[PDB]
Amino acid sequence: FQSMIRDTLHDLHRPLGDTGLAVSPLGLGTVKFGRTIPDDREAADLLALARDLGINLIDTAPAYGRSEERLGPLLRGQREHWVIVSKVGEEFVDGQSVFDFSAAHTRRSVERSLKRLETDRIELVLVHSDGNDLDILENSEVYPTLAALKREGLIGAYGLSGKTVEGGLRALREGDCAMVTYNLNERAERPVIEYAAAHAKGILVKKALASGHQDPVRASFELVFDQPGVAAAIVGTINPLHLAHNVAMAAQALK
Amino acid sequence: FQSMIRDTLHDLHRPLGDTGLAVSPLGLGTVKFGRDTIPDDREAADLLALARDLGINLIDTAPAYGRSEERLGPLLRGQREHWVIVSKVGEEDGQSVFDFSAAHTRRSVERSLKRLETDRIELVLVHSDGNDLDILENSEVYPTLAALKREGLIGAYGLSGKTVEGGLRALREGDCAMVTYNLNERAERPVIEYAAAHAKGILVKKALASGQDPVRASFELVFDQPGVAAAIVGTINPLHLAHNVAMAAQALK
Repeated sequence: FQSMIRDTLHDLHRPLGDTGLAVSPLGLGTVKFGRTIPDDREAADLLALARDLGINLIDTAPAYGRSEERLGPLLRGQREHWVIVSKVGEEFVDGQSVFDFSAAHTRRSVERSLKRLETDRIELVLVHSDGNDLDILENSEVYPTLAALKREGLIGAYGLSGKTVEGGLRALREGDCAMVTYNLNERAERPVIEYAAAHAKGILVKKALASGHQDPVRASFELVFDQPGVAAAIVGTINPLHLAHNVAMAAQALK
Repeated sequence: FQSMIRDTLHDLHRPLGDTGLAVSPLGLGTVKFGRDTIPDDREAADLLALARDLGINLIDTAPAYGRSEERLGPLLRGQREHWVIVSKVGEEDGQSVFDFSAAHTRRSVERSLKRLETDRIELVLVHSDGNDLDILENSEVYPTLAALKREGLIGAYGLSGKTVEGGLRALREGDCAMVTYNLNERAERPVIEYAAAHAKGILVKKALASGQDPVRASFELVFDQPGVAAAIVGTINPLHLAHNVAMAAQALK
């Protein structure tokens, strides 16, 4: 019948730095769950297929519309399978993104994220930067507040979803992990990956698949997984066929 | 969740010139079924079953593709009526051998019908060594195929050529030309243009061979020519087949 899903990631799980979390080399991104948007049916099916494809990493944020809110119900009965990544600091209110890196808001957001996800703890929470990484990590209350929340047991680990190489490097000094951009067009954040590789620190790659130039997805994954520092790449696709394909190419790139 | 076969070709069938045959814009190629790694009888039946549910009804084979022909007979039992079958005459231990005699033409087609367990083949193309024009002019093959068409053993005939001059001749008396057309090789464009002007069949071979998806770019080029009825794809990986079909649907919007 239909075993088009021959190639999976079950035997390619890798540790995410020194956090003690093991993750599939691909993670499911759920921006498009909240932003055309999947039907609750389509979303449950995408999770179900991701699971059977060997994925156990899922990425979300307060800023991704209702992604968080929707995931709680959708993950009922299976939460234990998933390493959840979420974020603090970006909010998307009327028209536009809004940023707040106060301790009050950090604590309020993570409480709300736990509530929305119907769970007592989130594996990884990343600072959701406006671009000004270094200033946020130095002169705001967010990073020490995340540190407290880690001690309190509400989060498993913390880090930065940055845009700058200097920010990514600071995040790794005290924090556990950096989510960095790395693709065929944009390789400026390579040093952050190299540093992480040297000091047992977590790297998640975002935007692995964008381009301007023999499958493009395979070429992208070859570039990304040539860096030893990378634990997983987050992919944004909601098309189940493209997801199965993405997974196939990732398995081929890792041989 | 197994409706990842969301994009199909069911509503994109097109006529193959004036033959009265309607064909999916992609045809399945079965060289790897008999190998000029080879699919298990299981893997082969699954590829056909998936092709069908993807909206494909066109299949391409040849005596020269090892045992492709011989295997297809059994594999198509119970579904032959679904398929428009294309086969070939003229090409045959280590190497090629070519014979365009009437005796061999007639002997090959009889054997193809026997192997495929069927009383007729929709399209039989001359399998050229490259010397298209000389074969079409100074050999017995094309008039023999014409006779076999009258006799009802084949539905249509044509050339799987390599030269623009040969493709043009094939279309003067015959029904259809299978031509190479891809991002690197566009010399046979005139044959496609001529066919477009005179209600004649064009099948494209080697659509996917190259040097923002590459498959989509290839299909965009190919289906921008109004003359083209179908492109034959060589893949045996079911996921690549589903993907190929998706890209073809997108290229045809």
